[PDB]
Amino acid sequence: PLGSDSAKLIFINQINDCKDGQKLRFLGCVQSYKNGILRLIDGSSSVTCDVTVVLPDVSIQKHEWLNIVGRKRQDGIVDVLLIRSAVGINLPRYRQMVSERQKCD
Amino acid sequence: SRWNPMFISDVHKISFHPHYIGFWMGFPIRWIQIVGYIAAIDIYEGKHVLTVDDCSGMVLRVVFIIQDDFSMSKRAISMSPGNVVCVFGKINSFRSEVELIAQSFEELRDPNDEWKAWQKRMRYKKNLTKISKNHH
Repeated sequence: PLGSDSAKLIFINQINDCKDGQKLRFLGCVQSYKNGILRLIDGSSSVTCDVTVVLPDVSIQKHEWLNIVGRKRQDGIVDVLLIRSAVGINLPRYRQMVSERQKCD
Repeated sequence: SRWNPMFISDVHKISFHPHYIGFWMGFPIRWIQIVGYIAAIDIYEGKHVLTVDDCSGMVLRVVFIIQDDFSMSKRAISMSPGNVVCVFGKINSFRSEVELIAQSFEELRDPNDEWKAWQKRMRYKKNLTKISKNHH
């Protein structure tokens, strides 16, 4: 159900720079969760994530951080395929490595 | 030699000459370590295969030969898609697509383990690249 394509590791602020249908992996902070729509933010950026088909079996707390693997539906909207808690993650080191991976060949 | 921590896209770039070891940037490679999340699980006759994605642009089939280690093989199919694993194994180039025959693995449940794995791999690749450039 995930497909054999490799996910592009990016920041939420880069989602709109990618093509629809592309598999993406990113970290986001829970802003709200209603009507099958999970809104995640990172700084001033945000993205609407459809989790209707992948409803977590545990409650989601506002402001908690989640790792997401999904496909871009259109600008600002991602169809979620996998969700995992990123509790305790060192955000500064994580963003440093995401940036380095995009810059190093 | 060592345990060569690598990104999957680079594993797919190792060169073989069918006629035990492969070559990466001119360096002989056999034992490798990869880290990524499980994208899929396939069951075969006598082996379980985990497809792993480290976001490097390519995924890698990780093979667990059941009879070689029943214990580890059992732990392997106890995994679920999305779980992150650190796998140590040897490269296998029998088919056009290289695969990794697992010798050991551990599930990584600390969210910080993954970026540390990425850090280690970028540093390792940079050092090997410099060495290769100085010797060639």
